Amino acid sequence: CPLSHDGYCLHDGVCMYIEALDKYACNCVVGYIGERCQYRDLKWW
Amino acid sequence: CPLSHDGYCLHDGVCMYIEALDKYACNCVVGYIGERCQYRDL
Repeated sequence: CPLSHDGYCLHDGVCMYIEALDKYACNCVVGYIGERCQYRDLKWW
Repeated sequence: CPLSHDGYCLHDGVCMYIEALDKYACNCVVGYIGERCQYRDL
C-alpha cells in the first residue's frame, strides 16, 4: 500500500505494516474489506 | 425513507419505498454500487 499516495486506503483506513500479515497493507476500520477497503461487509458488525 | 432508523443505504445514499412491490430501494451516491450501496466502484 503506497505510503505516499495519502488517501490510497478508502473509508477512513490507514496504510501501515500489519505484522499479523507481515506486509504493508491497508488497515481498514471494522466492517470494510478489500485491498483498499472499497467494499463493505454487511455480515460483519 | 419513512424508516425511523437511519442506515439502510450506506454511504450517503437515500432510501425509497417501491409500493408496487413493498420493496425498498436506495439512491446511492456516485461511485457506490450495491443493493444498499456497500461497494465503492473505483
